Amino acid sequence: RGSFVEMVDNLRGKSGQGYYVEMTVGSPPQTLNILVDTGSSNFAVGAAPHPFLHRYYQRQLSSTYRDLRKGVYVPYCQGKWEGELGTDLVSIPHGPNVTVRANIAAITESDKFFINGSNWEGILGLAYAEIARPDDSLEPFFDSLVKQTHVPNLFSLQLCGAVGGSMIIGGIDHSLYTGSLWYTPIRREWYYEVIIVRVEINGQDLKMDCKEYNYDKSIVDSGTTNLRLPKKVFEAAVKSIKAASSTEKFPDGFWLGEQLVCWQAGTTPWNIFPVISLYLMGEVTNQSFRITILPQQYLRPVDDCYKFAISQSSTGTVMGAVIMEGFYVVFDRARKRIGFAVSACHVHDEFRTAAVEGPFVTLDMEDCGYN
Ligand SMILES: O=C(NCCCS)[C@@H]1CN(Cc2ccc(F)cc2)CCN1
Repeated sequence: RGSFVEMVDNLRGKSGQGYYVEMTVGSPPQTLNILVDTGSSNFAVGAAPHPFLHRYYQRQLSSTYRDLRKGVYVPYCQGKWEGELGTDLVSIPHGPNVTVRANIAAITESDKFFINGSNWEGILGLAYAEIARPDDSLEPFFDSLVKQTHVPNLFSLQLCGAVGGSMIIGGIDHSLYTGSLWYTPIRREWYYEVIIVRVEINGQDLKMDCKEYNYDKSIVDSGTTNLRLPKKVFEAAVKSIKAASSTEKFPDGFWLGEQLVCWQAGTTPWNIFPVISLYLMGEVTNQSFRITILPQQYLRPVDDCYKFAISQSSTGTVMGAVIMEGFYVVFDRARKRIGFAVSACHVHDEFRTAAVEGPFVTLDMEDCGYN
């Protein structure tokens, strides 16, 4: 019921390279840094000596390894990872005090997957069984843990920008947030699908159809760095963000994310940039709430230099790290909902803060969902 002091501050990482938790697999225990991904469902770790890996999973040294003798080929964004399915004992050192037998994909070959210089050697798919590869019978890591232990079906994430954060498996830690929690319901249990009902740029309605905001789907994805928006939605968003930041003019390639914009030390004009507010469907009927991010969230540090961290998506809305770095996100799996509250560690200036406010009266919210 709080406070979960052991789990606090268990996530590490670098800007735009994902957040990883320390895990052990097999016996004797092999320590491996594993990226936290709520956009996938597969637990997959490096098993072959790839150039970018400092270390990997050695199946011959585990006396609790079991081969399933089944191959799997999984595509990611620009590349793909190909591996062999099996099972072993898994634990999280800075997590709950338990050990579980779980399905592990031993990554034997990968094309454009492992990031150079990054400290993680694997991926922890925390989404539901439906999108798990090869199919919906390969039980995802989190589902095993709940079934094999007394750990409640719930986990929360707090990603702090500049990089580190907290993954709390089993409960809600109060030291990690301020104000109140507002819950948007999960529509379907595959990705963590949510419904956006309205979008504002400095309190300026985009006047778009709410179904366009969720075109294909709207998901909360810890794996994804940037904030991703459908082609039509991305167009209007950049237009308004360009409109609000009129005072200074930026090269035309900056808005696509290809270019780098810089200012003198400290003198970063945060006030020139607008705030983005995403209204999400409430639990009550005809009720919603808005979540608000600052430029400190969508301008990613790389003189101080930043890259416009909002990109276009042909796969739907992806509320990635950019959105998540401003809040304390509770994935309340057992109650089919996702909670939002202002992050205690989120980056801000003296004059503006990230916000979560409600309730707001909104009609015809079901129509925002896509089929
Ligand atoms: O998701 C991203 N952006 C969308 C790219 C267009 S498909 C990546 C995330 N990446 C870390 C990572 C890498 C592998 C992974 F399985 C999960 C997360 C850092 C760079 N951006």
